[PDB]
Amino acid sequence: SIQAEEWYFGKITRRESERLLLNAENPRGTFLVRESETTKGAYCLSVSDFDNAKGLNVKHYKIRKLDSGGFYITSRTQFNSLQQLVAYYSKHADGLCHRLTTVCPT
Ligand SMILES: *C(=O)c1cc(C[C@H](NC(C)=O)C(=O)N[C@H]2CCCCN(Cc3ccc(-c4ccccc4)cc3)C2=O)ccc1OP(=O)(O)O
Repeated sequence: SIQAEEWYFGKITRRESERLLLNAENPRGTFLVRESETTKGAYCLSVSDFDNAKGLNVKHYKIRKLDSGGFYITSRTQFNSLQQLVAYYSKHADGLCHRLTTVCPT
């Protein structure tokens, strides 16, 4: 159950995800998964990042879920569950601004 996941914030807004992620104490990769405001059946993986050009900032990636069961950000790299996807991206940055590190604090 995704709702059982501590990183699953469910129905929170994009502005709220940014308010929570834009905390100076959050290292790069602080993240949360929420429902997308625009795409029904898709979620957003909101991630914090930091660099000297943009300072602390947030990126939002769309996570799709197929009826065929896979979950993915890029269709070329799919997972049997949202949990597996989070685990994979916690170990590989790939196209993300940073690999997922810890759950965002409220
Ligand atoms: C959630 O569904 C959500 C997310 C988005 C996508 C956002 N849009 C906005 C308005 O911020 C977006 O454009 N994000 C960027 C993130 C940075 C990288 C550029 N990009 C395309 C891209 C390229 C490569 C990969 C990738 C990742 C891992 C491995 C391989 C490749 C991912 C993404 C983006 O997509 C829009 C809306 C939205 O719902 P809301 O509730 O409105 O926020």
